[PDB]
Amino acid sequence: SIIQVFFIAGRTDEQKERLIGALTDAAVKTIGIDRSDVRVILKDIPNTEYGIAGKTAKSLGR
Amino acid sequence: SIIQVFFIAGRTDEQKERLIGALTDAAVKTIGIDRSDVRVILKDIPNTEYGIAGKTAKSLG
Amino acid sequence: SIIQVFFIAGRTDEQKERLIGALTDAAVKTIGIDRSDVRVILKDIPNTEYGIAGKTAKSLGRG
Amino acid sequence: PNIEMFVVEGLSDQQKEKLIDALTAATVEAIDAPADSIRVWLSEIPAKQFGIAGKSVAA
Amino acid sequence: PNIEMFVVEGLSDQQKEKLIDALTAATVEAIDAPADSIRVWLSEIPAKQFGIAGKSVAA
Amino acid sequence: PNIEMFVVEGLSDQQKEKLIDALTAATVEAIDAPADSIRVWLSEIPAKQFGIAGKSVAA
Repeated sequence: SIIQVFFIAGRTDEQKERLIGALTDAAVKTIGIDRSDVRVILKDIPNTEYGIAGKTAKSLGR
Repeated sequence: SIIQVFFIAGRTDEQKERLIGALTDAAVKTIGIDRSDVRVILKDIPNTEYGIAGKTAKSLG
Repeated sequence: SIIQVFFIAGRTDEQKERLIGALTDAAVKTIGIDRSDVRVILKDIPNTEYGIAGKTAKSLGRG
Repeated sequence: PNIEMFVVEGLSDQQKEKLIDALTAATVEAIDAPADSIRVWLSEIPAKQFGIAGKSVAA
Repeated sequence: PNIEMFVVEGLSDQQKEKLIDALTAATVEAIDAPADSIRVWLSEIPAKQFGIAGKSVAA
Repeated sequence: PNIEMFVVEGLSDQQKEKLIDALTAATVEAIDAPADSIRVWLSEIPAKQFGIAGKSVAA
């Protein structure tokens, strides 16, 4: 019923709404719940605050 | 309006039930958000997976 | 102050004890916070419930 | 007893800090927990990042 | 990217596999994100701990 | 492994870097996870929205 997305910042506003609908429709497709109780929370994390292998996303080209 | 409480395992099922609507009403009051949309997720964490000052909730309490 | 770890199940509780300590130890060494304000939430996720590349962790041979 | 509230953006500074004591007293009250043990932090999600039935709050 | 989906406890391991796939596929094609970069975890909540409008799912 | 740390505002991009590095190293030597397998993100909270005992980090 609640989908939380953690992801690096920089995606278009229209990519963000394309995701919200795409993930809702995954749950409603696969589990068969009603889109009404689906909540999609998108957490933009800045590239200075997201790390992979101990390195900020920024130093990684991200 | 989604609420998620991280709390040590052991609380009674009535206490859990008591916690959901308690948090729900408090949000409806102060923010004016309809009960319709206040979701309350309760997560038990075993004592061996909860940390206070780098110590486990088992060895502390 | 609150650290939350999402990690595949299978580790010993003795290991989760080191993890809680080492993480808190790291967060007071670096940004000068008090130990007593740091909470570590450890959230194990079973093989069947964790996914990479659309495959479950069990099918990748992880837990 | 730690609590995280996901709230769509646009709340007052007065009513956010107001939300914190409310949510804290609710746990003290229900589960008999000491005040100095409950931490409440509000996560402020933009209207284009909060989805309801596949739609954004913006829409 | 990273997805944490909160679900109530009434799903089988096969449904759960089919859901990690579905969610992974949705991110791949709403956003042009590569699949092998998408980590999906299901946080299964007992029905007595999942609240909708002051009421547990169990109620 | 995946790590979310909730931090109050006021931290340097440079202090944020060494924290990611420190949170990562501690996870390597504790659960023997390779460092390139650990994803870290800091989810930063304004002092006015992070509450301790019903009152924000502003007092």
